[PDB]
Amino acid sequence: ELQEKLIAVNRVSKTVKGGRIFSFTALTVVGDGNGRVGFGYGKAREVPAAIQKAMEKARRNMINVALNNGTLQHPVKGVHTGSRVFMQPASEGTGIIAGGAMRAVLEVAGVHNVLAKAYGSTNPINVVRATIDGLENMNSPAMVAAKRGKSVEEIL
Amino acid sequence: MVTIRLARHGAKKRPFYQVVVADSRNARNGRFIERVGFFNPIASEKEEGTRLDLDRIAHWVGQGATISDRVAALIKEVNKAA
Amino acid sequence: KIRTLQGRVVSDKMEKSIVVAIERFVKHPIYGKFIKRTTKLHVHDENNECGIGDVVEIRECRPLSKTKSWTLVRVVEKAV
Amino acid sequence: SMQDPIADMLTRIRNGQAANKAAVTMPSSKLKVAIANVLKEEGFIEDFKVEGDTKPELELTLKYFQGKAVVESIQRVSRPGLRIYKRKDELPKVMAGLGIAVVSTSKGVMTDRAARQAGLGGEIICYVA
Amino acid sequence: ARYLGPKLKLSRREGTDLFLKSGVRAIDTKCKIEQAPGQHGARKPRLSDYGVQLREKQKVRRIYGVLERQFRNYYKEAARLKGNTGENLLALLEGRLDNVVYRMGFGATRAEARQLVSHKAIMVNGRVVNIASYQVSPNDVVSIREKAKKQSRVKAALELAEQREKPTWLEVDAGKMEGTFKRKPERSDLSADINEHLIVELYSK
Amino acid sequence: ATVNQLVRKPRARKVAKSNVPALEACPQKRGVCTRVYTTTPKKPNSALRKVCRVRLTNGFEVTSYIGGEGHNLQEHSVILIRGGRVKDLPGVRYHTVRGALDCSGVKDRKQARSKYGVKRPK
RNA sequence: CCCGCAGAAGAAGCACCGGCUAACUCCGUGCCAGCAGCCGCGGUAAUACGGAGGGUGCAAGCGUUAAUCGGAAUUACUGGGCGUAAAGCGCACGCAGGCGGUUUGUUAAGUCAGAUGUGAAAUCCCCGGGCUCAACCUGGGAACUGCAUCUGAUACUGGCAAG
RNA sequence: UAGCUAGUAGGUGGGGUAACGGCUCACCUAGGCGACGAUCCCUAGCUGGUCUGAGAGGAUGACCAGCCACACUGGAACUGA
Ligand SMILES: [Mg+2]
Ligand SMILES: [Mg+2]
Ligand SMILES: [Mg+2]
Ligand SMILES: [Mg+2]
Ligand SMILES: [Mg+2]
Ligand SMILES: [Mg+2]
Ligand SMILES: [Mg+2]
Ligand SMILES: [Mg+2]
Ligand SMILES: [Mg+2]
Ligand SMILES: [Mg+2]
Ligand SMILES: [Mg+2]
Ligand SMILES: [Mg+2]
Ligand SMILES: [Mg+2]
Ligand SMILES: [Mg+2]
Ligand SMILES: [Mg+2]
Ligand SMILES: [Mg+2]
Ligand SMILES: [Mg+2]
Ligand SMILES: [Mg+2]
Ligand SMILES: [Mg+2]
Ligand SMILES: [Mg+2]
Ligand SMILES: [Mg+2]
Ligand SMILES: [Mg+2]
Ligand SMILES: [Mg+2]
Ligand SMILES: [Mg+2]
Ligand SMILES: [Mg+2]
Repeated sequence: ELQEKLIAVNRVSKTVKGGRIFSFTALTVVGDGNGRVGFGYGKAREVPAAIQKAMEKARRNMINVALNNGTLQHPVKGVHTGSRVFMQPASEGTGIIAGGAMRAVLEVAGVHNVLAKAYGSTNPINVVRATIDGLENMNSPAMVAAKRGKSVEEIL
Repeated sequence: MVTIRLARHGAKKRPFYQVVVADSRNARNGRFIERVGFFNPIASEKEEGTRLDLDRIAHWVGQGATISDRVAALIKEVNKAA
Repeated sequence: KIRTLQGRVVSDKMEKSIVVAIERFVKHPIYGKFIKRTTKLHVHDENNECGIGDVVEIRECRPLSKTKSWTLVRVVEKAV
Repeated sequence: SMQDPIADMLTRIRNGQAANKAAVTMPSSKLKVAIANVLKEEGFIEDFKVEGDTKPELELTLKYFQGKAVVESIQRVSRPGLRIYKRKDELPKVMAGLGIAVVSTSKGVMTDRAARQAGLGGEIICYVA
Repeated sequence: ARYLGPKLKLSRREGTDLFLKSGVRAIDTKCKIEQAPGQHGARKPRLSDYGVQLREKQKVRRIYGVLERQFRNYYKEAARLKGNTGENLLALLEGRLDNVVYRMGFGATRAEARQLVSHKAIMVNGRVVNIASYQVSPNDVVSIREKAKKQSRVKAALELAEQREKPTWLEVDAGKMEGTFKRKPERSDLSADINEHLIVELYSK
Repeated sequence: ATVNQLVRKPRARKVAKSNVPALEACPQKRGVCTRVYTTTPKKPNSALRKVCRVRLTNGFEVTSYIGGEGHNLQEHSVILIRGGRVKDLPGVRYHTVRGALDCSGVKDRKQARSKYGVKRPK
């Protein structure tokens, strides 16, 4: 039920007295398509171990997202370190027109029709973090109605 | 003077004439006052091929516009057909 | 009813003639700021009724000199 | 100098929401009162109350629902340095129609949706989401 | 223009059966379908993302016999047309005259159908059409002319088609050797293994 | 940044110079070999890279690399030069075009022949 | 354009295969010869040079060079910043300029609304039609984001008048 | 490139044009343009369009069509609608 996919695996160094110690970091992202998405980083001495750890992390710390008919609910911005992100509710059938990391997180989340762009830095870890933040910080018409004290028909 | 005439358009071996009112000095496909129809000599069956805005042509003639031999022929044909 | 423009008399020294700034409050093509642009016009005025600094309504006409193709129609707000 | 009172009011509202203050007060103005009325109608604040005779002070009572601010974002659009006017067909949709845009039209300050329905544009004062 | 190289080679490289041979004898008997073509065929490197998209595009193109410029044009047309882009592209490809004849069954391969069309064996609405890319329209009957009606290859092809699964969107008469293109095929009518999202992405690189 | 400032003084487009200015937006140019020599590469390379200083038809005196193994060039030898730098040689911005006016194609090349002006072997 | 004749007959190359970027092996040389858009490769096991085999991509074309826009939010109006990355004048005063607390009245310049005229034809887009198909030609629309004039609105900004 | 201009800016009257007009001449007035960039220098025919770009923009003005200017170089008029 949970679709999962590894975005980026990166080699890192510590430089000990002997010489350098390398290790691999794996950033994965999982989601149920129905709305739920969660990313996990992970770090390990070998690549497979790192990905597995990442998968476990991703499975935990998920976040629910209000999706309207397989697309976003309104134009949303997302920020993080280098990552300034724009994401737009595009028409059904356009498909996900979104960068790399962005495409992965969105796809696992279950949005089928979006227009994204990653401005600023496109450092995978930050851009994925930014995208997830953006998705959360997005309310539905039911939520906005509840907050403002109206009916959904009054809001439209 | 002002005249009412065909302007050659289309492709090689496949002419399509736009009938335009224009000051005779202007070049054939150049500056023109009003475009008052078209004529397609290779036009197939179940197509009109010809279309003359007759009211406009009449008005221009009244104003004093001469008519090309081909345009005159087209007018005659249109009247008969209609 | 005739087309006519209002403007301040920037000078009235040259005899039978005045220069009339016609400030227009246009929008900038790109930046969107509204900038005051000015249009000086040499206007003809018979009887030399206008002063400097006033407000005057003018209409376009056949050229009266090299630079003078506007004539005044009525002076208004002629305070000092 | 104070150069934009509406902007100041918007800022006050934002800071109040941040700091969880129940009400926010500022020198009242006619434009301000109209804006407050529009906000109340749309339901981004609970109430407003103008108080005083010589120099009256508008006091808005802010709205909370689940620990977080109802007014999620509130940005000025038109400002003294750069006025923005839109036509009825160009009137903006804030947050894809969920949030509102306060637009000052020929028939008074009203929300964007109302203005659109009427069929008239004006100065776009601010977005509220 | 046309691809004139080995066909089972194309099938092996892609992975699937592309129907590049008549299908009397199975392709597993005709080639090592599992092993890829060449010295380094048994080795299977892992394809990233670009590669998979490219492969999908290649597969579809190879299956139909469309070169790159033509395919790109088709894609442009699909995008322009209203509705779903992949579906539009697929419909256009099917609409192609060689494909239509093959579906009807007047040729064992797409190659065979194209050859017949080239050689002036095929009439569309009683009018000799020569172009394989000719877009057939709805309710258009397309028939073998009598001169090509005597071909033993044609009759063999008909039998082969009878073996194959018949398409719902055309109706073809084997004795008359005429088929009516009733409607542009639906996506449910076309094959599920063909992915369109990959192709769209590739032409939106 | 302030809109008023922009109105006063707008934003200057960043005029990017060409990296092949002797061409003068021409795709190739004809020239005469002023001088033919070998030179040492830039820092981690080892070679004797073949290069020709060429006086161009439009006045410019450039230096141009000569790719391929072996060349017939010498002084007063009209060659076609094109755009392209050699990176690991400092100040060389142009390749000669092999297979034109007075420059031969590489001998016994069977691959990238079009790049080295080599005709189809029988 | 059609009909007939013969016979697979007269008709496939170009680039690339270290990563970016789809496609890998052997031989030759040994920081040389050479390659290169970037990063880099070659000092005797070179998937990076040259040849071969094999493969990949385009195809009557395929490569290279030049040139413009894109990516480049890398001139940032939409859409950037300035403690330490490039960036706050050494500090003030101050004219032009930019901006202007709050109420009422008036004006209607900005602003907004409606109408009228124009915005050539071609082009772009949409639904059609004609060349066997396409390119191409073509009917009718839409569009031409603009400009002007007239008649309205009085929130906001401007002017004027009093506070 | 920060100052430029003496028919220069305006007036009156004659003359000239098919036509208004410093278009020209005589006199009178002392003006006119300019930091909303005059003057000077470099480059450039303009537009419908074209390419690109989500757009806003950027680049461009071959072909087709509208407009302008030129006809070895520099001046000049005659004929003529
Ligand atoms: Mg071709
Ligand atoms: Mg595209
Ligand atoms: Mg070295
Ligand atoms: Mg690869
Ligand atoms: Mg080396
Ligand atoms: Mg090479
Ligand atoms: Mg070796
Ligand atoms: Mg290389
Ligand atoms: Mg090699
Ligand atoms: Mg920008
Ligand atoms: Mg920056
Ligand atoms: Mg420092
Ligand atoms: Mg300081
Ligand atoms: Mg005020
Ligand atoms: Mg002011
Ligand atoms: Mg107004
Ligand atoms: Mg047709
Ligand atoms: Mg038009
Ligand atoms: Mg007022
Ligand atoms: Mg006089
Ligand atoms: Mg010139
Ligand atoms: Mg852009
Ligand atoms: Mg020319
Ligand atoms: Mg002359
Ligand atoms: Mg005469």
